[PDB]
Formats: sequence, structure tokens, C-alpha cells
Amino acid sequence: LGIHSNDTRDAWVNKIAQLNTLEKAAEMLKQFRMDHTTPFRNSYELDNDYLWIEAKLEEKVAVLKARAFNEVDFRHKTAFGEDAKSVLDGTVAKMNAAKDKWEAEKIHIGFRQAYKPPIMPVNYFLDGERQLGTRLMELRNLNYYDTPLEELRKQRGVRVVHLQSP
Amino acid sequence: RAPTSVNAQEVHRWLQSFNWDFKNNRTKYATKYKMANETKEQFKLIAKEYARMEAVKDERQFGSLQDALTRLNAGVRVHPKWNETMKVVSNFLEVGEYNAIAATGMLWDSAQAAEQKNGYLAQVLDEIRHTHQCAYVNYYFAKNGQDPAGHNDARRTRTIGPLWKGMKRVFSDGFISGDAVECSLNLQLVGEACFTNPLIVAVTEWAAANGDEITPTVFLSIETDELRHMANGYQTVVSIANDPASAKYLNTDLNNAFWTQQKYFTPVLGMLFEYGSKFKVEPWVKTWDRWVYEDWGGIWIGRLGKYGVESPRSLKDAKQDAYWAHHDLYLLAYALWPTGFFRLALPDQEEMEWFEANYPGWYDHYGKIYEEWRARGCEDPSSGFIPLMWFIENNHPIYIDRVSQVPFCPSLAKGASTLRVHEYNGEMHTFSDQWGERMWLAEPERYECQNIFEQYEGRELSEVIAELHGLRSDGKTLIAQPHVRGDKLWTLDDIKRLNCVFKNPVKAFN
Amino acid sequence: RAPTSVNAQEVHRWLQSFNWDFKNNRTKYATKYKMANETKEQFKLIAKEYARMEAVKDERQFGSLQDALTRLNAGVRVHPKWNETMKVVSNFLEVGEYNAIAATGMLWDSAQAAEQKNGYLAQVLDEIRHTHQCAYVNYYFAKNGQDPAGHNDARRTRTIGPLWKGMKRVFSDGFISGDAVECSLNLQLVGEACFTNPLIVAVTEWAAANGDEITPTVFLSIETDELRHMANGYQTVVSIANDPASAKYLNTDLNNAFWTQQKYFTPVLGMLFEYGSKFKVEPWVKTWDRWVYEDWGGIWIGRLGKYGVESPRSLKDAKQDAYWAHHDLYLLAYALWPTGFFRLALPDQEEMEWFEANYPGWYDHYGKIYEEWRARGCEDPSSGFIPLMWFIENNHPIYIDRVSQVPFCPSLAKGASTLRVHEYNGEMHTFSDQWGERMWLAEPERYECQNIFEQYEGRELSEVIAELHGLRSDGKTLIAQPHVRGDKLWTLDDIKRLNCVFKNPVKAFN
Amino acid sequence: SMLGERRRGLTDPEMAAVILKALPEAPLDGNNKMGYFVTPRWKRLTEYEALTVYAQPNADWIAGGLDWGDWTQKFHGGRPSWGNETTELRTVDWFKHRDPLRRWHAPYVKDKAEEWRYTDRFLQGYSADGQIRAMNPTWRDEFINRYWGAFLFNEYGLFNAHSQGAREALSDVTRVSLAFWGFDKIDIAQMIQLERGFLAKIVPGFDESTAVPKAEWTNGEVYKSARLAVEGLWQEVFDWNESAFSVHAVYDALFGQFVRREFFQRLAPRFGDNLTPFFINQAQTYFQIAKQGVQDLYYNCLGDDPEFSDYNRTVMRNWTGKWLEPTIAALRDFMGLFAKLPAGTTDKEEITASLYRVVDDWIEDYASRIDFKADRDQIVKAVLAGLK
Amino acid sequence: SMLGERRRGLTDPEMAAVILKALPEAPLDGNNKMGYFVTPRWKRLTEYEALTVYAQPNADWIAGGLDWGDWTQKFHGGRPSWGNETTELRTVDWFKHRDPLRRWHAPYVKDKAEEWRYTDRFLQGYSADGQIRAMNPTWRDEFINRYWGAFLFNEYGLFNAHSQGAREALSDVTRVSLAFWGFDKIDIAQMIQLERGFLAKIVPGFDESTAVPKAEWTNGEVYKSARLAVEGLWQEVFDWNESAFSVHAVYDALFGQFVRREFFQRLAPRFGDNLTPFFINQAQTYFQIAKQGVQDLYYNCLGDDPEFSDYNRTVMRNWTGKWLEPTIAALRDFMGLFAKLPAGTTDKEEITASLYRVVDDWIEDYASRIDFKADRDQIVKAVLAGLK
Ligand SMILES: Oc1ccc(F)cc1
Ligand SMILES: Oc1ccc(F)cc1
Ligand SMILES: [Fe+3]
Ligand SMILES: [Fe+3]
Ligand SMILES: [Fe+3]
Ligand SMILES: [Fe+3]
Repeated sequence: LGIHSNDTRDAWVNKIAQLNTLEKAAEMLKQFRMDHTTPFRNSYELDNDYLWIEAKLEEKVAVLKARAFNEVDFRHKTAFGEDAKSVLDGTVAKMNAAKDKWEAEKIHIGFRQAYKPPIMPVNYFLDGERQLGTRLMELRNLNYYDTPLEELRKQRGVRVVHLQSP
Repeated sequence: RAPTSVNAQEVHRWLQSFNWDFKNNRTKYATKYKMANETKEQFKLIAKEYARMEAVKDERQFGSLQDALTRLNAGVRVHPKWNETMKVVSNFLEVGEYNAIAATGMLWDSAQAAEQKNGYLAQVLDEIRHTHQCAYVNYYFAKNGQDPAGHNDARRTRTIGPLWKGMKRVFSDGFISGDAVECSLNLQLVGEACFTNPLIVAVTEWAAANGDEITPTVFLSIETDELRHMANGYQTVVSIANDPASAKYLNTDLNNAFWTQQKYFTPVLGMLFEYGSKFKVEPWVKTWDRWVYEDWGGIWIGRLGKYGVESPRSLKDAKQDAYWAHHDLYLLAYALWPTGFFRLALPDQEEMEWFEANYPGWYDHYGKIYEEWRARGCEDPSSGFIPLMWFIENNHPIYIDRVSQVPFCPSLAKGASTLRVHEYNGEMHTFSDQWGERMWLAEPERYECQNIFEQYEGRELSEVIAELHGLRSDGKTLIAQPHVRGDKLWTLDDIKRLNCVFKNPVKAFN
Repeated sequence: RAPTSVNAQEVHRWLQSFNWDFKNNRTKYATKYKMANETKEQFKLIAKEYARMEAVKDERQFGSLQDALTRLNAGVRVHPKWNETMKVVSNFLEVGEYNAIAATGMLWDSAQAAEQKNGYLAQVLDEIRHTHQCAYVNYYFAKNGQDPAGHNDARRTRTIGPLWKGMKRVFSDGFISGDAVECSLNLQLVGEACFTNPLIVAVTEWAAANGDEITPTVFLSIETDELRHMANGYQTVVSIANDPASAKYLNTDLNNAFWTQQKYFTPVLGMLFEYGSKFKVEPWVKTWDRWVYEDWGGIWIGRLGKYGVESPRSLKDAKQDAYWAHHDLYLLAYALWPTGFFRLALPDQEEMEWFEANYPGWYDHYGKIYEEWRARGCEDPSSGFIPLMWFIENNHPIYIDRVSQVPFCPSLAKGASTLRVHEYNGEMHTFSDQWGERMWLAEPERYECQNIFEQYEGRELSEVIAELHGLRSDGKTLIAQPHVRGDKLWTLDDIKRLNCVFKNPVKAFN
Repeated sequence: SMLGERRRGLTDPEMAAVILKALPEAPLDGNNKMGYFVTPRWKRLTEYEALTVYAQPNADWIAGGLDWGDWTQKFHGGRPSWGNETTELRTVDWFKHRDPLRRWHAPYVKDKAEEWRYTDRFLQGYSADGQIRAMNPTWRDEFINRYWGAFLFNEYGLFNAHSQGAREALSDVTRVSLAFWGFDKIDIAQMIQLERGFLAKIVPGFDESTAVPKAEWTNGEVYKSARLAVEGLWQEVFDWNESAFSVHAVYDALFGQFVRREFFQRLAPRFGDNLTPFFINQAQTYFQIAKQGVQDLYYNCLGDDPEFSDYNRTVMRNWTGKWLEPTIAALRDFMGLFAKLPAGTTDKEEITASLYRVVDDWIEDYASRIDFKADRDQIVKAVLAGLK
Repeated sequence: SMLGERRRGLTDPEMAAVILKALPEAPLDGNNKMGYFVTPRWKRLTEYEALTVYAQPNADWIAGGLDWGDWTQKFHGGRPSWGNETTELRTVDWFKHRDPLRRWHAPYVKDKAEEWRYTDRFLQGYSADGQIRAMNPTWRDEFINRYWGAFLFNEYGLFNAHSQGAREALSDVTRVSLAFWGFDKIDIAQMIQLERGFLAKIVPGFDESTAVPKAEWTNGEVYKSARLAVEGLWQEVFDWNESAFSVHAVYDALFGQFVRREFFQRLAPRFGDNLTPFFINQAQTYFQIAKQGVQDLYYNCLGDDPEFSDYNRTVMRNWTGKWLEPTIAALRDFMGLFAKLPAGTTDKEEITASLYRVVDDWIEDYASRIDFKADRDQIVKAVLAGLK
């Protein structure tokens, strides 16, 4: 009852089985990613099982989306009815209009938490990934070491709990 | 009607023209650089000639292995410690070779010139070969060795221990996750040019010294393929040297690449070499200095200067933290021996003399500790003592760097002892150096790797081992051991009866 | 439309039918036997598949030699005495293998059944493989060993000495000169089955015991090909058992083949094994007794009894003469050491105990002779002494068997001490046994081989050695030596000092 | 020196003595089988499986993984090293796949090396045997140096189409097959050039430059539609499986198999050209080799997945339709090539019989596997509608 | 036991030290090149030469031998193991010959092994690609099964013609080449059977029995004279050189090249047969490989011998005239096979041109080398008379 098989993981296999609606499932996944993934997650209570759980949901969402959408849609329409190409072009715009890395990083991460497959089709997702990621790095790696650690910590907004250097 | 044919070079002359321009003819991966579409590769090879030169090599290699080496029982007449060392060296290097497959694939996708794509392609295939070669070593030692456990299931038993996490960083994720160029620097510009290429030769040296003729037969064969990977890492810089983004980003990804790789290998390689053997070849300090400073940081990087490449700014810092790094790490490795998939041994008398001789001060620190542990019975199953206990008793916390995954103990270390702890959105993070701390502060979403204490928190030791199959065939005896002798092997029960439960060391700051 | 192919046995099923009838479709060689037209072979092979299975063996063999064995310096780390022995063992077997090429081409001509022809064909290619394999051992030892001389030119330096002559009898002429069937008995039914197959394995044992891993690598590979040659020799007996002539001549030809082979290999192999090695594996006597008496005279001969095959009528004498033969011969080989292409050594103290222990009486006879020669300074270049002289002073003439070419000294030998001297049409002939004598009396025109004494008569020793290139690359030092140490090597002039002139011992008779 | 200054533990008396003294009476575990925990696809575990299965360090959150936790380092943004997010297909295990030919690196390069060495031997025999004499000057300088050559850029394009898969593949067994499928494709492209290069050495005025065959590929009308299908399969698809499936179970299975087999393999002979067929023999041997791997992956494993069988088929049927149309187009534009052939070369009766072979084979080996009910007559009709 | 019972001198501490102690400080001679005394054909001595030359224990009385004295045991009657009496040709050195391909056993079986394994791969790909469908049934069942099939006996007979030379060759280099020329011939006969056996597996009703092909060979008209020539070359010639020379430099160079190249290789393609050409490629590669050895031995060494050049050319000229007639006869009867083809397959002009190609290649590659005066139109005219 720990690493690969545990009570908590079981709890979610049942919770996902009750999902029989592309709408609901797609919603839950979206919320789940907002609740447990990335450094901006709502909490870390599921840290040890979230990656596995999230996948089991992508699974339910995939199976449904397929039995719900149609040829043309499954390839260009998100699980939220949104038009992939549209969203992609939209996020890339915001990103290329980003004033700084702090703003850019928020766009990219946010993009992933919302449109990660089975939400957005893979083809558009990874293409966005290639463009968004490129922007993020360009701003971040510019004069990477100029900001001293002391100031950088304040910028990140981290709570320093301990430091020691002889 | 004279007998005529056509060679690789004659067909390769037209390879560059194989690609053609058009709208979406561009890389699918995020990068800050622009690789020139007129870049050329050094070796004019075609698929068929590549297969031939590799096949000829396989013939020699496997012939030696299946014939003369088996007849000589080369799989057995190897020192126990080294048989164990090769479980890690071969399998850990295998994952490196394996992710190198995806890396050069990603690199192949990045390059636009047909020749540059062809270069990476040759490596994609080479890395597959190296994956199988490393696999064959463990397979051979499992089939004919003095202790198959570990060699036979490292692919899953390596997941129990903490040293494996750091390996995936430098030879897995470091190879494929991030800007294609950054991954190239970690793989070919730093990892391969500074560590892998020199390492592989070193390994055959230590191997030979300890009776191991198997690894030399395979690794030297792997070595013959490296002159191509070097050319690839070199052509990576040449293809972006004209792009303006280069002068603005290159040395940053490189410094981060250098620190990343050295952070792991400096302590890990020296440890495997000096503590995983009986007969010594050369002190790790002398080796490191030659590799990192002279060979790489001096001659190699110097030739790339004309392309705007400078010595990593973290160089002097690395040399500072290096001296005792491997010695500091083995204490943690041995203290946590039940989490490995190999058997460790404590320095014998001749070895302690060797250590003190080459590392003045070694005995008064590491030596005394090892003798204390041994006298207390760390080797004997009936003692009820595992060195981790000693760390708890003397309040010496062991942490895992959130970035490099390298274990470190600031209160006991003789080398670096800096420690930075932070909290962000409900999660604590421990860092062992300023470079890693910066990497995390700047790219928080790139480093969310859970550490062993976090995942094993609250779990009793023997329960984690049994779940992850840290057992030998009899279903009771542990794969890992605190000695390398044939008698008095520790069993799962010997561990259960101790009631060791994992704790997250960071919570002490709460 | 499923993936399908065709294998060797599927094509072989129709091979027997490849041959067709026509007036002159008959063997071109003389023979008293008629090989059955419907005879079949044991292994259903075709050229393609034969090539493939041999090519796989070559990969392992050459792989071991070129890589691991070369890295281990296996060519050097062999006892000096054995390095010398392999000069003779490998080159002499090379000729056996070579003549076996023409021998089987002749059997292939004799066979009328497509399948029996194909069986021999496979050996023709095998024998070429074996010639090149044996040549490779000398090639390897010359390139990587402690003494290339002899290894690098045995094909011409072997012609200087008397031991080579007998070799061409049993493994050259005895393989191709005479009735095809007679030749097959010498080669397969006796040669290989009784001596070669057990020999090849025995040689690999003596080799390993003396540090040689080169020979085991090659010879053990040659051994995997001997299964097919055993079937050929066996099918020769079967392809003629239904012929009325078989009952009249089979046993006569078998008895002669038996004696021919035994007469030479009994004393020469034992000599090479016991006197050409440091570490002993087994006393030649028991080895012989097992091979000739059990494994062959009983096991192998009993199976062929159903075809009219009986047990060699000379087997009794062969055993009675066996016991000391090799000891008798080494005295001669050492006494005539300047006529070889290898270096010889006197038995050391440890060895004399071994010899005496396994052959009581060895010391009072051979032991004392060697001790005297040592005292006379036989190993020292300034002693002006060569054992031949000792035979002169003590009136112990050395004769050469007109038939077997085996040198013998009847007044000193502990084995056969018989001597028959005849005069026929203005020529003298010396025989050493009643079987060789019968052969010559009945077949004078088959045995006209001139011996070394006849060809060298009136010639000064050093002139013969110089004419036949018996020197090392310095153009002065002798290839042959009376000791295996690295210093004080006899030179051509040291032989000249001595002014030794050859004489034909038979000229004394009136 | 003769002995070397370096002492080796296997042969040095002092060192070996120490080694031997430390050895245990017997092996510390009787299970000497590496990969003993792998589920065999056959009777007993094969060398191919031992050396390959689980080499990829995936954690359990990626179907089949045996490791745990997140990757140590990721892409700026948070993108994982390998993730479920790179392909529409889902499965209970990404390690179920097995190459029926069981090819790990060694066997692979061994086989290709033999082909290379024989190829060289063959070429030296062809040129020496003057077999070129019975070769039609037109076919040589036109259909081979222009239309055959141009087809190399086709294979090359399908080669590159594998680049992303080589990076994104979710398992060792699938990554190795993919890599071999693409490596074989570029091999063929180089073989096409090899011949054009050979012809150059024996034919006084034959020009080996790719100038002509390229322009024909980039501007020609024969391949135009085919070149567009390639570009898309390569640079417009970001899903490694979609790329592998579509390229092998659609495009190359139809257009490719036709251009190679039904056109050059079936006509080159008629012009006294056994040279080209020598190479096509290789390309077809490769095709049938890759086909078995493709079938096992998308049908035996994905299509028949114990949990996502219906789901995957839906996606593959979808992908089939998606690319079946551009494939038809590639063919149509190719049909306009018989027109450049001298009269009598072939008639609509044959061209039809061949097309139906391709389509029938395609339906028999691929289409019917995922239940992609298709119409043979309609398809052939649409393609055939491209003749003069 | 894990360590075993047998102790080895290379790894056993005690024994190795005993061995190491007896070793000299350096090699007792610095000449580490086996065969150093052999006169190199090329710039440097080759591994092929070192491992082969002088392996045959000839005495100086057989041109080029380094030994001395008679053989130890001869045949009843006195015949020597090897001797000058077994061939009419004379030379200053029987060891001068060199296989231009420098083939010793290892390279030889290596190359043949590659061809074998690739052949297997080729067939499986061929059957899997279903290419057999477009092959003309008549060509398949009549010309491949019967006529191509009967030719195996021709190759088999030529293989057998080498049996005496394998026994009588006067040197190692010549013996090895001869053995390889004959082994390649039996391989081809077996590849003809292999093809038939393969067809029986993918063609319902195809009988792989050799009964039909054999009856065609032993009693048919088409190969009547071919069989008479082969029976003669094989069993009526006792001179190992007359055999090898006449086979490769007369009969196979004219008849064999015509059948393999100008008939089957030339026409199989016209009937949708890409299968037979695959095997003929091998046969033709083998032919060109042997030709190099054949030219070196008979022209470079014997025909141009510094002392016996005139003599040897006179003799070979004699042999060419002796075997040119039976060879023309064999070609003449073979002309009968053209009448059996479907109307429109080929015509008198194509057939004549193909004959001139074989005759012209022969004149340039063989006849002219010994100044044999051949009249191409006279030879072709004589053969054409066989056209029904
Ligand atoms: O033999 C070994 C194995 C692991 C390690 F960390 C040190 C030495
Ligand atoms: O080492 C040797 C070599 C020849 C011989 F006859 C005995 C021993
Ligand atoms: Fe590598
Ligand atoms: Fe590499
Ligand atoms: Fe043999
Ligand atoms: Fe044999």
C-alpha cells in the first residue's frame, strides 16, 4: 500500500469510473490539473500519486471524446468545443506580446494545465509547445546571471526558511 | 566491361541536396538557435557503409565474448567488488546511451541541412548500439558471473535507490528535456567530451586491473564510435555560431550544462572507481583535474573559442567542491546500502593506507567512521545496526538536491557544506549549491522531481524493498549487502526487525 | 502470400538425383573396390549452408584472436618449450590438412553416388579451411610470440630435418598415393578416428596447461568439423562392403594403414607432448592405450565388424614397440638438433622425476645419457660438442627406415631393436620392423624416398643449414638450438668450428 | 616491452591470487537470466527482449513504466521528457510491442552489411559482364535518371518523417523498430542514388547530379501531389504514432508499393534493365520487414488493446481517412507518367490489374485490421481517373 | 564448481609465474612476418599469400618447389603423389598464380554465407510481396521448371569436372582457386533447384521433383550436345589444366554465358519473372570472379611464362580448337529452344546479336590472349544453323 498500489490511488479509479460524460470528465481533468500539477498547483497533497492519477483521467477523457466527436472535430476541436487552431494562435499571440519572462512563464504553464491532451488535439498542442517554449527560453536565458540570488529569491516570491554558507 | 562499383563517399556527395525547401520545413522542437541549412558533417557515410563498419566491430567483440573469454571463465575471475561496480556502471551508462537515442533523434529533427541530419542519425543508431552493448555486459555477467542479482534486473531494481535519480538527470532528462541545443551541450559538448569519452577508457583500465576482461572487450568497442559523436557536438556549435542568439544564449546553456554534468559525475565516478575496486589505477583527484581542466576545459573548449565559447563561469567553483565530493558521497551510499541493487564493501587496510596517502586527512574523518561502523557490526546481520542510524543519532541530516538529485549531508561533509532551504506554494525545496538554486528559482517548473524521502515518507524500510523487488531468487535474501563476502547475507527480515521508517528531513525546519 | 523460403535439406532431398548415367561416368583413379552407386551421406548440406556454418565459426575464432587474446598478450605468455612445439605441431598438421584436400578430391572422384560425392566435397573445403587454420596459428605466433623463427618459415625450414620426412608419409603421401580406399583408411578410418580427433583435443589440453590459448581457440574450432569426416570414412566402408573384392582386400589395406599411421605418430606425438612441454597433462602411454586400444581398436573397430572389418594383425607389435618409442626418438631428435627449425631442451630435474615415475628405467637409460651430454656441454656454444658425436664415439649408428622415414638406433633403442639390411639392384635398404619390410619387398617402386644421410653424404653440417636457410634474420644465429633460454644461442660459425660431415651409415656394410 | 608495463588481474599471478581468494565458493544467486522478469512473447525469453525491454526509464504514470516519480529535469514550461501527451493513442502497456524479426542493433547491422558487401560484388559483376548492353537508352536516361531518382526524395522525406518518433517514442521496443523503419528508408534513397552513380561510371555521358531528379520532384507534375503528401506526413504531424501509422499503413503501402513494385519493378525488365530491380528487391525486402513490425504495433498491440481497442481503432480509422485522400491524389498525379512511355509499353488493362493488387493487398494487410470498410472499385476509379 | 577443475597456464597464478619466469626479455628474432620469404605479387605481402603459398610440400623437381627428394610413398606402379606427368603445361614456377580476389577459406565462406542469408531474406520478401502473381504461367511451368531446371545438370557436370584437379593441382594457389571455381558451380546447380523448390511452395501444383528437368537433360534435344560436351570435359579429360581451361575459357565462356545471360536473364523479365534473374545475378557474379582467377593462371602465368610462353599458348590453342567444336554443337542444339517460345518473344536478329555478344566477349577475354584465330561470323553462322 504505497508506491504503485495504494488506497488513495484506488479511490480515484472508482471516482473516474463514475464519469460517463465527455463534459464532466473533461471538466474534472481540467480542475485536477489546476489542483495538483505544476509549481502553481493548488496544493501538494497528491504529489506522490498525481502523475499516475492524471493519466487515468486522460484515459477516461480520451475514450469518451472519441465516442462523442466526429472525424473532422476529433482532429481540430478541443474537448471543450473550442477550435484548436484558434486557441493555439491566441496563446502564441499573448506569449509574443509578453513583456517579460515572469509573464511568459505564466502563459506557457497555464497553457499546459488547460489544453494538455486529451483536451486539445496532440497536433496543435505540441506545435504550440514548440512556439511557446521557444519564447519562454529566449526571455529567461537573456542575461541569466545578472540578478543576484538575494534579489532573485524575492522576485520568485519564495519564502526563505534557512541559509548557510561558510 | 571493367569491374566497377560505387562507394559511400560517392553517394554522400549528393546527400546534402536530398532535402528541399518549403513552408513548414522547420524543426518541431523549441529552440532559441537557428542551425544553418548549409552545415556539413565530417564523415561521409551512407546507411550501408555505417552498418558494415559496425558489424565488423560486433564480430570481434561477440567472438571474444562467446569464445576465448568464456573458455577462460572471464565472467568469474573478477574481483567481487568490481562485479558489483559493473552492475551500476553498465546499467547506468545504458540509460545514458538509451536517452542519447532520443536526444540525437531530437537533434536530427532540429538540424535542417541534410548532412547535419545525417550526422545525428549515425549517432541515433550508435546510441542504440551502445544501449545494447551496455545491456550485453550486465547480461553476460548475469549469465556467467559470481552474482547475477542486480546485473539481471537493474532496470527495475535501480528504482529503489537515490543514486539512480541523479543519473537520470545527467544522462536521461538532461539529454532530452529542454532546448535542443542545451540538450546537445549536456550530451556531446560536456557529457561526452568531458566525461563519457575519457570515462569509458578509464573504466576499461580499472576493469582490467580488477580481472574484468569483459567490459574492456565491449567498452573499447563502444569507444571506437565516439569520434563521430564528438564531431556531432562540435558541428552543433558550428551550426549556430552565426546566429545572433548564440552570443546571447550559448555560454549560459553551456555553463548550466557543465555544472549539471560535473555535479553528478565528480562525486559518483570517483566513488565507483576508488570504492568499487580492490586494485587502484590512479587517484580520482589527479584524473578529474586532467579531464575537466586540461583535456576539456583547456584544449577542447579552447578550440571552440573562435565560435564565441568561453570557460564555464562555474569552473573554479566546481574545482572547489570537488576534492572530497566522492569521499563524502560514499558515506551516504554505504549508510543507505539497503536501497541499492548491489553489494558494497568497506575499505580494507591496504586501501585505507592508499586513501590516506593520496588524500591527507582521509583517515581521521572517513577512516575512523568506517572502523566505528564495522566494530559496531554494520556488516553483521545480527547487530541490528545500519549506518543510517548513526546519522540520525548524531543529528546529521541527509538531503536530496531538488535539482541534481545528488544526496548531501552539510553537517558532516568535508567538502561543500552550504545548504539553502525554501518554501514555495506549500512545498519545501533543498539546494546544495548556488548554481542549482538559481536554476530552480528561474525555472521552477523544470524541476519537480520527488525525492526518496518524500515518496518513502512514513514507509518502513523492508516494505519499500519488497515492493520494488529488492530480493534475490530465494525471495528472502536482499540483493543489496553491506559486505561482499559469500556468507552472512542480510535478509528482508534482518531489515524488518529494525523498524526503520523514512522521514522527510526538510520537515525539521517546520 | 505468406513469408516462405527453402532450406538446405529441402534441396538435398533431390541431390542424389543430380548424377546421371553415361558410358565413361566412372572414377579416373585405380582401385580394387567399387563404391556402391546408391550410397548416401549423413549430413544434408548444400554449398550455401556449408559456407554459413563455417563462417559463423570463423567469426568467433578470429574474433577471439584479434581482440581479447591479443589484448591479453596470449601470444607471448606461453612456456618457451610449448612455443617451440607449436612450430612443429601446427605446420605438420597443416600438411596433413593440406594433403587431405587432394585426398578427399580423389575420394569425391571415386564415389559415384551424388550424395557420397557431396559428403567428401564438404571435407575438401574443410581441409582447405584446416590448412589455413593451421597456417594461422604459426602466423599468429610469428607475429605476436617470443620466437617467430621457424613459425615464420617452417614451409621451407622443415625440409632440413629428418622428422619432416616421416610426416609426409602418414599425412601427405599416405593420404593420396595408392588405392583411393587405401588412402581413405590412412586418412579417415585410421588417421582421424584413431589419432587426429583425439589428438586435436589432446593438443588443446597440453596447450592450455602451458599457457597457450591460441591453439585451443583454433583447434577446438577445427574439431567441430571432424564429425563430417568421421561419417565419410565410415561411408567408405559401407559403400564397398557389398563388393566381393572387399573381403579379399579390406583387412589387408586396413592393417597397412594402421601400421603406417601408428609407426610415426606413436613416437612423434608422445615426443612432442612429453618433451615439448613444461606442464604435463597425462603420460603418453595411458593416452595411447586409451586411443588405440579402447576408443579405436575396440569401440571403433567393433562397430565396423558388421561390414567385414577385423582388428589389425599388427596391433600387438604396435603396442609392444609403443611404450618406449617416443623416448627412443627424442634422443635422436636432440642429438640431431642442428637439423631442425625449432629449439629443444634437455629434461629438467622435475621432469626426470616425472619420466622415471611414469616409466621406470627411464633414468638408468635416457636420464644418464642426457646428464652426460649436459656435462659434455651440449647446451654451450663453446663446448664444440653436439650429441651426434656421442653416437659416433660409442658406435651407435642412426638409420632411417626406408619406408616410414622414422629415424632409429637399434643398438640403443628400448623399443624395437630390430634391423634388416638388404641390397637390391645396386642399392642398400634399411628397415626397422617386419611390416615396413614386407611393404618394401612387395612394393619396391612405392618406397624410393632418399634419406637425409643419402642426400647430405659428404656435406659439412653448416653448409647444409646455410643452403636451406636455417638461420634467423641476423643471418648468423641458428634457428634451431639445444636449449630454450634466451642467451648463448649457437651461430652458424659455432657449427662450422665443429667441422662435422655427414656420412651414410649403410655404406659400412659390404 | 614484450610483456607491457600494465599488469592485468586475469593473468597477473599476484593480482589474480588476490581475486581468487575473495571469490565465493558458488554464485550468490542461481538466477543467471537477465530480464527474467520480462513477460516473454514466445516460448522462452529471447536475447532481443532481454537486451531491449525496459531500457527506457519510464515511471508507472506512462502505461507500462516500472519506475516512479516525475522526471528529474524537464522542458522550460513543464513539458515532460516523455509523456502520454505526445500521441492520441492509449494502451495498457507501451512495452507490449515486439518486432517479429526480433532485431536489436547487432542483427540489424549484420544483415545490412551483408547486403552492402554483396551489392558491391554484384555491381562489379554487372559492369564486368557488360549486361548494360541490353539496356534501353531511353529508359536509362529518362525513367531512371529522372523519375526513379526523383522517387529518392520521396523515400528521403519518409525517412525524416521518423525524426520526431525517434525522440518521442514511448518505449524501447517501439523506438528501436521506428528507428530501423526510418533508417531503411534513407538506405533505399541512397541506393537509388547509388545506381544513378553507378550508371554514371559505365555510361560515358550519364550525369549523376541530383539536379534533374530533384527539380522533377520539386516542380514536376508526376510526383507533385506525392511531394505534398510527404511534406505533410513529415512536418505537419506532431504525433509520432500518427506519423508512423499513416506513413506505413497508408501512404507507402499504396503510393510507395505501386511506384516501386507495380511500375519500376514491373516495367524496368521490359527495357533490358535488371540493374534497378536488384535494388528494388532490397527495398521490397525492407518493406515486408517493416510491415511485420507495423502490424504488430498498431494491430496486435494497439488495435487489439485489452482496454483501448475500440478507442485506438477509431483513431486509426480516422487517421486512415485523413491520409487516404492525399494518398489517392499522389497516385493520380503519378498515373500521368505512363503517358511519357513509348506506345505498347503497357495498356489500361494491366495498369488496372496492378492498381487492384496494391489496393487489395493494402485492404488485406492494413484496412481490414482496424475495420476501415473501404471500396476497392471506388479507389481504383479515383486513381485511374488520372490517366491520359 | 564455479571455477572448474582444469588449471590454465595463462590465468593460473602458480603456473603463469613459472611461465613468465622462463620467458626471454624480448623476441629471439625481430622478423615477425610469417611467409616473409615469399615473393609478393603486390606492393606488400598479403594475408592470403602468407597463409597459402608453399603449403603444398613440393620438392624442387616440380617447378617452383622448395623441398627436395622423392615422395615417401607413391602409388602402386611408381606414380608420384604429385608430378609433372599430370598435365601438358609447363612453367618456371607453379606457385606464381594469384587469385586476384585473394580468396583463402575464411573470405570465401564469408561472402557465400552473406549471399545465402540475403537470398533467404529475399525469398521471404518475394513470397510475402506476392510478386509471383504477375509471372507468366507458361514461362514458369515450362521454361523455368524444365529448361532452366535441366541446366542445373550442366553446372553440376562442370562442378564434377574439377574433381581431378582438386587432387592433381601442382600448387596450393592453383588448388585453392580450382576448388573454389568448382564449388561455385555446384552452388549454382543447387540454386536452380532451390528456385524450383521455392516455386513448389508458392505455386499450387508445381512439382519440385527433378524427374522432368533430368529427363530433359538426359533425353531431350535442346541440351543433347551440351550434355555430350559436359560428359566429355568431365570424364574424358585426365589433364587437370585441360579440364579447368576448357571448361572456363571455352565451354562455359561461350555456351554457359549464352544460356545464363542471353536466354534466361534476357527473357525471364519479359514474362514477369524477377525470381530467376535474382539467382542468375549470383551465377554471373561467380562467373566474373572465376574469370579473374582463370585469366591469371592461364594467361598471366602460363600463357606469358618467361620460358614456356610459346609452348603453353600452342597447347592452349590446341585445346581451344578441340573444345570449340563440341561447344558450337551445344549452342547449335540449344537454338532449338527458341522455336518453343510463344510467338513474338524474340526474333532471329535479337538472337544473332546476342550470339555475337557472347562470341565477341570470348574473343576479347580469352581467344585473343593466346593468339587463337577465331572467326566470329563463322562461329555464329555455324550455331545459327540450329535455329528451327
Ligand atoms: O561497487 C560499488 C557499487 C556502487 C557504488 F556506489 C560504489 C561501489
Ligand atoms: O618443442 C619440441 C619441438 C620439437 C620436438 F620434436 C619436441 C619438442
Ligand atoms: Fe554512446
Ligand atoms: Fe556517444
Ligand atoms: Fe582436418
Ligand atoms: Fe578431417
